[PDB]
Amino acid sequence: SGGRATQSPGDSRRLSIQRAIQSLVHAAQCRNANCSLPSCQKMKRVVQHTKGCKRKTNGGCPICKQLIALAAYHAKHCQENKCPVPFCLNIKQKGSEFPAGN
Amino acid sequence: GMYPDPGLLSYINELC
Ligand SMILES: [Zn+2]
Ligand SMILES: [Zn+2]
Ligand SMILES: [Zn+2]
Repeated sequence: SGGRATQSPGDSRRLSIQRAIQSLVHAAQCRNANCSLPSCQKMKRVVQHTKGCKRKTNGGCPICKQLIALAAYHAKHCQENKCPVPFCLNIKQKGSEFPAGN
Repeated sequence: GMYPDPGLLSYINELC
């Protein structure tokens, strides 16, 4: 939270995770059409790609694999059953597996 | 197992 906390490389990675976590959610739920926020449009591309992907979870796609990662950290820190995050709902509904769309 | 390596935060690394 703050004070005398230390961010090690590993934690800074997890921090960048939560950053691209928020990036994922933002893109997933961004209703603002004029929002040209850099991470938004980039995430929205990454997200909307998973939508039309088929190599996603069969151990093929990198993008959809990594997006699954972000959505999974987030999936535990999420409650919404109709969450905007694509891979969140696939993950936190399965809970056991990970593959999206089974 | 236990969180995949999230290359997405590398693919989309936010810099200003
Ligand atoms: Zn946006
Ligand atoms: Zn994909
Ligand atoms: Zn969620």
